[PDB]
Amino acid sequence: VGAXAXVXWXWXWXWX
Amino acid sequence: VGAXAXVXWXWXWXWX
Repeated sequence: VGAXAXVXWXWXWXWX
Repeated sequence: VGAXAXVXWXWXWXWX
């Protein structure tokens, strides 16, 4: 959960 | 995987 890969920002889910 | 919570930086596993 956060900024990088996963849930949040960058990659995986959420935004970028 | 990254900066926030999870594997990498901040919280969960790795560094901070």
